[PDB]
Amino acid sequence: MRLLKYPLDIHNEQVNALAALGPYIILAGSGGHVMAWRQQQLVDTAFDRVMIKDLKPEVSFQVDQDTTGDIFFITGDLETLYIGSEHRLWGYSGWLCRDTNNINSVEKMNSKLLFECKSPSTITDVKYDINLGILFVLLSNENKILLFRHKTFDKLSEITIDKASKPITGIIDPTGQTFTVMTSDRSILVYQINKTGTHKLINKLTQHVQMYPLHYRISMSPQADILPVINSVKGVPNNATSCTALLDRNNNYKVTKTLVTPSSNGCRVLVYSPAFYEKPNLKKGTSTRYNLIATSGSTDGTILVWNTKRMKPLFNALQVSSTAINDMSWSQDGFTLFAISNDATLYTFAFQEKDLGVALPQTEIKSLQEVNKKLPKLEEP
Amino acid sequence: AEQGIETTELIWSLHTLFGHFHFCDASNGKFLDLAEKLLCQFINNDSFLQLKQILWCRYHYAIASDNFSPDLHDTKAVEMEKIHSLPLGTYLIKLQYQNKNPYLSSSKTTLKQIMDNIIEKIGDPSTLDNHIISRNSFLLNEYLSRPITADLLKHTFSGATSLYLTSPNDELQQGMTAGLFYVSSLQSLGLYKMRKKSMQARPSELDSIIRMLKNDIIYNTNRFESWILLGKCYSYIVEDDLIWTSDKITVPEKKDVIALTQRKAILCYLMAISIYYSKLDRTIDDKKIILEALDDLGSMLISGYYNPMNKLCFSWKSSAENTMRLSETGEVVMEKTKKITTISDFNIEQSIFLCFNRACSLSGDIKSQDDVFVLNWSSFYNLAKFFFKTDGGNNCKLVAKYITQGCQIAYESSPAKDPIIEPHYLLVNACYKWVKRGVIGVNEALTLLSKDNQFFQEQEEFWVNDEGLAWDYQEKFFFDKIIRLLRHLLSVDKKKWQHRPRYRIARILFDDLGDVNGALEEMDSLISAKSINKNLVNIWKPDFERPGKHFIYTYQYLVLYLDLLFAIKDFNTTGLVIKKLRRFGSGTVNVNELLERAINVYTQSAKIKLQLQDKSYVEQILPTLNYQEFLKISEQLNQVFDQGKYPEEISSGLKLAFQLKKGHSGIAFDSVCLGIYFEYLYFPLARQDKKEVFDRVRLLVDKIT
Amino acid sequence: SPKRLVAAPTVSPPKILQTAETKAKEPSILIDVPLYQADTNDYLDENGQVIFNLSTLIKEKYHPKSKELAQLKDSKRNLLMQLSDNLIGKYDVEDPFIDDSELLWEEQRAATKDGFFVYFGPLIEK
Repeated sequence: MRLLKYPLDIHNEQVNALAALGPYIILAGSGGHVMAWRQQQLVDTAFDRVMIKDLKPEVSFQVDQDTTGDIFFITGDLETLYIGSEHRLWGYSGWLCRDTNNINSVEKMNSKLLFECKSPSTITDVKYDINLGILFVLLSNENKILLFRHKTFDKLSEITIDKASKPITGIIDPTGQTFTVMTSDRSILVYQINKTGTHKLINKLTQHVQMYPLHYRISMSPQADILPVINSVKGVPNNATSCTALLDRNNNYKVTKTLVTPSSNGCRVLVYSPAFYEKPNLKKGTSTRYNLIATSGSTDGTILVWNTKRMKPLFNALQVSSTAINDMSWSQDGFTLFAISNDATLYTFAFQEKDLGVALPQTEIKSLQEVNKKLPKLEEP
Repeated sequence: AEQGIETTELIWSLHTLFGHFHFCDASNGKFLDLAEKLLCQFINNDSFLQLKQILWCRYHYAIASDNFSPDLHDTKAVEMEKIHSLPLGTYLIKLQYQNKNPYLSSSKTTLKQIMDNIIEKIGDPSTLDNHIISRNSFLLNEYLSRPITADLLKHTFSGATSLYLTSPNDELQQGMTAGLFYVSSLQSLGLYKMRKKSMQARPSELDSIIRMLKNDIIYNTNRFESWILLGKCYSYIVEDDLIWTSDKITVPEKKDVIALTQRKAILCYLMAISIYYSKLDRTIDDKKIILEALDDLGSMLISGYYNPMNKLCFSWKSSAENTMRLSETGEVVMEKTKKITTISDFNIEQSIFLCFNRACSLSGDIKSQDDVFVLNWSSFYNLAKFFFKTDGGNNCKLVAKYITQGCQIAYESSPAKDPIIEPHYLLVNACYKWVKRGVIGVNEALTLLSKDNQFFQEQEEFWVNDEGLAWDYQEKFFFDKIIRLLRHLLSVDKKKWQHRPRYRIARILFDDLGDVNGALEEMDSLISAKSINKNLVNIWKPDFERPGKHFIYTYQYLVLYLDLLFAIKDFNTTGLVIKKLRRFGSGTVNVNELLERAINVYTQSAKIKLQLQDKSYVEQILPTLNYQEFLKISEQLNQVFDQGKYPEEISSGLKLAFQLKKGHSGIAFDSVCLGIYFEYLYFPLARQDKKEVFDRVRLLVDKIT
Repeated sequence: SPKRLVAAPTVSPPKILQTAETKAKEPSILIDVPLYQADTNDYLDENGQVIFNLSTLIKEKYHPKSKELAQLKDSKRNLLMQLSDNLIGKYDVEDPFIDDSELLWEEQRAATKDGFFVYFGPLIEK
C-alpha cells in the first residue's frame, strides 16, 4: 500500500468536507476555497508516476459565500454540485462538462442560493439519494427534515421531529429504499420513503447510540443489509471504551459483530468500501467474501480499516495528524481511500488487488441487495 | 454632537421640573423610557449623570456618585428588561473605562450593584439552543481534560496551541465583545481578594465567577485575560486547599482533584500565553499582563512539581477507568487504569526556567519601553526555590547578582510595617546549608552579606570572611550572627512569622552548638508544659490567632521538642506535655498520632533515665505471687507509704503512669507503672518480711494525691 | 474448539520514500507501508496487524545520531542558562524539551496489545 501525505496550500482555512465525484475528488475549505482534483493524478502520484511538484488542482476557486455560515456540506452529481454552508445552500448545475468530462468555469456553473436558514436554526446534515433523486435536509432548532428534488429544489415533503430529538446525522439506503437518522437523545429513526417523498417511520431505536456536537460521516453496507452503529450505548458495559454495533436489516437489527475500539474518544468518520472483496482460499477451494470499512476517531489522527471476515483490523495508522479527521472517502472502485483533516493535509491510500483481494462486480452486490427483505409499498394519500 | 448636548440640557431641565412638583410618574414613566432610549446613544459623562438619575427614578437603581442627588419626582420602582440592560451595561463599560484597561483600572464599586442587577436580569446563558455553545463547552471540558505534554508547552511558547473556537454570533455576542462577564468577574475577584485580606472569603463564592468566566470564554472572544482570571481562580482554590486543609493533602483522592485544578489552571495559562503569542500586533499592555500571567504559571508549576505534590498533576488516568484487556485465549479482561506520567521532569524544569527566562526578557523589554517600571524580587525568589536542595550553590558567581538583586528589591521596597524578610531568610538558610555541607566558596558568600547589610544593619566584621580560625569556630560565630539576625527578626512587627525563627534558634542551639539546655530554655517559653491554665504551645492564640501555622508546624516543633527532651531524658516535662496535649486538640491536626509519639518518647525517657526490666512484671511476677502474700505486703505497704520516704521522681512517675493508664488504652502504661510499683514499693517490703495490683496502685496514688 | 491466536506474520516495516518541502511548514511525505506477508506477498491472514507512529519515524529517519540522554539534558539546560545571560523535520536545538523518554513511555503503552482488537458477539465478561 502507498500512502501519500499532502499538506494543502490554503491559508488559514480548514478542509471540512470532501467529495469524490466520478474521476474528480473535490475539496472544500472553511472560508470558501474549493479545490477539485482528478483522482487518477493522485493515484499516479502515489505510485510515483507523477512527481509531487507537478500536482495541481483541476479547478480551484472561491465560492461567493458570506460571513453568516461556514461550509460543511457538499453533495450532488456530475451535473449539479450542491454546496451547503451551516446556514445557506448553493447548487451548481452544469459544473462539469458532459462532453469533455472536465469542470466548467464558475461562470458556466449556474450558481443559485437554493435555501438559506437563520440563527438559531442550524443545519445538522445534508444528504441526497441518487436512486430517489431527493435531497435531504436535517435541521436543528426546530428539529425538522426537508426533502428536495434534484435539479429543481422542489420541497417534496417535510418530516418534523421532536424538540428533545435533535438530529445529528442521517444514513442513506444504497438501494434508495430507507433512510436512517441518528438523533441527540440516543434515538435512531428509520423512514420508509419513496421517489415521491412519502415517508413512513418504520423503526425507532432509542438509547442505542452516543452522539456529540460534531459532524460525522457514516456509510451503510453496499449490499444494504448491515447497519453500523458506532458509539453504541445498549449492550455495552459501562465505563468501557467505545464500540461499533453492526445491525442486520433483515434480522430486526440484532447485534451481529462488535468492534472493540480503544479507550479514546469515539469514531467520527466511517466509510464502507463500495466494492465487495473476495479472498479465494486456494488450499480449501473456498472463497471468503468480505467488505473493507475505513474508520477514524474524532480526536487524534488514527485511522483503521476493517475486514469483515477477520478478527483483527488490517492495519493501524496511528497519529497520522495532530488534528482530527474531517472526512474520508473511498474511490469508486474502492482501491483508493482518501482522507482529509483539520490541518489542511491530504492523505491518499493507494491499494492493489493483493492489498485488498478480488473485488466482486456490482451486479453481484445488486443481486445481494435483491435478497434483502422487501418492504410493503407506501400508501399514497 | 450639539443635538445630544441640547437634548441632555432639555432632559435635565424637564427632570428638574418634574422633581420640583413630584409628577414624572404620569403617562406610565414612558417619558423616562424615551429619555433612557435616547440617552443610550449619547456617550458623555453628563448623559451618564442624567442616566444615573434616570435609573434611580425609574427602577430605583441608586447609583452612588459623590456629587449626585436624587431628583425624586415620586416614581414607583420598575423592573428593567434584559433587552434594556445589555446596551446600558455596554454603555457603563465604555464610559467607565473608555480606552483604559479595566484590569489596570481601579475597581469602582459604584456600578457594581447595578452590574449584579444586569447579570441577574441576564442570568446564565441558556444552553441546549446553540450547537456552537454546546460544542465549544464540550471542547473546553475536553481541553481541561487533556493531559500535560511537553510538545503542548512548545506549541504554547510558539503560539501554536489553539482550540479553534467559533464565535456564536448571537445577540449576546456584542455583550461578551464588551467582556461583560470579564468586568463582572473582575469586580467579584477584587471583592474576593479584599475579603481574603480580611480572611472572610470562601471557596463556594468562586464557582459562580468561574462559570461566568466559562460563559465569557465560550463566546470565542479571543480574550486571554479571561483565561488568566480562570487560572487565577483555580490558583486561589489550590492555595486554599494546600494551606488551609492538610487532610486534602494526606488523602490522595482529594489530592487528585487538587492536581486536576492545578492542571486546569496550567491549561488556562498555556492557552492564554499561546493566544497572546498568536496575536501579531502585541502592545505593551499585553506584555504587562502576559508577564504577570507568566509569573502565575511559573508559580503554579513550582507548586505542582514539588513536595508534597511531586508531579501528581502530570500523572494521567484515562476517563474510561476500566481497560477491556484482551487475553491470549481470546477473552476480554476488565483492567483498572493506572496513573501515567505524561512528561519527564527535566522538561518540567526546562519549562519553569524558560517561563522565568522569558519573564526576565519581557521585563527587560518593558523596562526598555517603560523605564518607570518597577521590577520584582519574585524571579530571584523563584530561582532560589529552584536552588532549594538542587544546585548547592555551584554557580557561586551566578548565585551572586541574583540573590543580590532579590535582597536589594526586598529591602528597598520594604514597607515600614514589616520588611520583606523572605529573600534574606532563604539566603541565610542557603548559606547555613551550603557552609555546613561545604559546597560553596565562603568568601563571596560572606561578601554578599556586606551588600545585604542594608537589611542586616550590623558590622562589616560580620561579613568579612575571617578564615583565621578553626572552621567549626567560624561556623559557630556565623551562627551567633544568624542568631543576632533572628533577634532582629524578633524586633520587627512579625505579623505571622515568630515560630519558624524559634525553630531556627532551636536548630542552631541543638544540632550545631550542642547547648541542649539553651535550646530547652528557648523552647520552654514557646511550649509551656509545666503550667496548668495555659495551653501546650503558646503561639499567642487566646481566641484571635488564625489557624494554618499550628496545624502542621506546631506538630513539627513538638517533634523537635521531643527530640530535645530525649537528648536529656526528662520525663516530667514530657508527661506535662502529654497532659497539656490532651486539652490541646483544637490547636493542631493529628492529635492522636502526636499523642502516641509523645507517649513513646515519655516511656523511652522514663525507661532510659530511671532504667526498667519490663518483660518480667506481667508474665513472671504476677503468676508467681501468692494472693494472700500479695494482699498482706500491699496492705503493709499502703499503711507504710510516705511520699517523703521515696524520691519525687519515682512517686510522680507512678502517679503519671497510672493517670495515663486511666486516660489511654491501658496497655501502654501497664509496663511503666507496674515496673515502678514492683521495683520501688512491693519487693523491698517483701524482702524484709492485673486489676488487684492496679487497685493497690490506685490506693498508693490516692496516698500521693 | 475456538481457533487459536496464530502469531502475526513478519511484515516488512514501512519506510519513508520521498519528502518534499512544501510552502507550508510541514513538508509532503511519501511512505510505502507494506500491508502483506513479507515472505509470500500474499494477502495477510486474520491474525496480522501493522502498528506505527508518525513523528517517531520522523525523528528516526532524520536524526539517528541521538547522544547521551543526561549529557543532552545538561547541554540543553546549560544552553538555556547561557541564553539567559519551526524547523519541522530538522532537530530544533532551540526547542529545549526531549521527548525520547516519553516516546519510550508511549511505545510501552502502545506495545500493550490489550484494548485493540475485534470481538465477535456481545461484550460479556467471564
